[PDB]
Amino acid sequence: AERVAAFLKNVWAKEPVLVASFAIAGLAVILPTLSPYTKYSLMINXXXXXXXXXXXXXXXXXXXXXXXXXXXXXXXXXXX
Amino acid sequence: RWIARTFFDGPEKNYERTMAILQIEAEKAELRLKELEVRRLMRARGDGPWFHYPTIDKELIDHSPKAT
Repeated sequence: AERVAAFLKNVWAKEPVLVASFAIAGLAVILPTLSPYTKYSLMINXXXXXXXXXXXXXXXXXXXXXXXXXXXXXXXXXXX
Repeated sequence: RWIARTFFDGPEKNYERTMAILQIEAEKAELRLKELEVRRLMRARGDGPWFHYPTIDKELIDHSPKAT
């Protein structure tokens, strides 16, 4: 190594707080794209209804039923 | 007669010609007067696609909100 081994141990000796400024902020950018866990957070965020629900008048339609518990609609059940 | 050849156009030219220049001139004058007549109407009333001011929007939102 020409600068990988040379210009790393010098940074630990001369101001090692600057190592933390690039590494922790670096992991803040790279890790969100790599991890297959960000998909779950988007699912519940859209599922949480802040506004009141709206009923649509159905004329021959699928995947829609009554307000009572039935196998219809989205209704996220990701890890209970 | 020698001056008439290779130095003169002739009486046939500029009689058949010039009238051709007048024919383009008549088209150039009448349409410019029509352009002054069209712009006098199109600016006063918004009827045609000339001097038309831009509108706000064609389509913005139509979806169901949480309104009262």
